[PDB]
Amino acid sequence: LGSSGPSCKHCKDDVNRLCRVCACHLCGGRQDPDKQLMCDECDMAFHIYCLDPPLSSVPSEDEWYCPECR
Amino acid sequence: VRTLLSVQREKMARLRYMLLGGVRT
Ligand SMILES: [Zn+2]
Ligand SMILES: [Zn+2]
Ligand SMILES: [Zn+2]
Ligand SMILES: [Zn+2]
Repeated sequence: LGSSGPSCKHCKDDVNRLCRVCACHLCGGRQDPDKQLMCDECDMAFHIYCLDPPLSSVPSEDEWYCPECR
Repeated sequence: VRTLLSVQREKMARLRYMLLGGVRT
């Protein structure tokens, strides 16, 4: 993966692994990247359906903070 | 609100520019 190597140190950009660092911080699942919100503080991803309560869709706000950060 | 997909697409776009297909020697 070149000079910088993998973007993610934890999974090494292996798409066949679950990863709670570069994919959903709750379940590690890579599916539905379009429904994973990025926290504007910690930059972790979260499936709308992994949150509690689950969100139906992507919020229409300027920013979003995850449960760990908010 | 950014999604993981939007982040992945940004990265793909940047990489695409690096190919430099539009350059002759
Ligand atoms: Zn990872
Ligand atoms: Zn999840
Ligand atoms: Zn956060
Ligand atoms: Zn955590």
